[PDB]
Amino acid sequence: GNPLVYLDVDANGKPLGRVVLELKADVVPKTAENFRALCTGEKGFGYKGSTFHRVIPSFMCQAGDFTNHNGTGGKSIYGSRFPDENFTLKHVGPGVLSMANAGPNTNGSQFFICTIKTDWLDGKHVVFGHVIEGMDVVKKIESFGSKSGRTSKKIVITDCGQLS
Ligand SMILES: O=C(CN1C(=O)[C@@H]2[C@H]3CC[C@H](C3)[C@@H]2C1=O)NCc1ccc2c(c1)[C@H]1C[C@@H](N2)[C@H](O)CO1
Repeated sequence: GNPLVYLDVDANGKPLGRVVLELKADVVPKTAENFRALCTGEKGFGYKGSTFHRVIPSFMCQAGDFTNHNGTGGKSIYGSRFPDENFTLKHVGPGVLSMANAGPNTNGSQFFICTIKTDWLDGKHVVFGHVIEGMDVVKKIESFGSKSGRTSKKIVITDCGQLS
């Protein structure tokens, strides 16, 4: 089966709730495994204690830069970057979970959750899962962003892990 993982997210130290994500290991096993392991922290690094550093309302919420905390960093469980696995899954609507990148074959740990259909990203960003529950929490995160992407409170992944 596919992994279920979770992110517990706070704003300025106040809890927003839990986002539960299905990782599509049946379609993108390498990409799913990277995210899963970064949620559990089992490689010695991962998302716990890192931030949503760019949040654009009516677009997406971006996170995963646990090295630089500014959109320049992050790393994968495999190394500093890994190839685009495939583009089979598309950016079909709110709740799509997809890899940030710096061009072709530059996946690390940064990711985004869509708050709209972002189909102009199809074929360019690897989609590897979706929100199962806690879309309301994603909307709370979205409310602390701005058109520039700069957040108005510090949005932190206080805890994360695997449910199954
Ligand atoms: O944030 C972006 C660009 N970017 C956007 O501007 C749009 C926004 C709307 C949907 C998403 C977010 C989309 C997006 O990806 N690039 C930063 C980045 C991402 C991954 C990696 C790196 C840097 C580092 C480390 C590691 N991985 C590799 O070693 C490469 O260098």
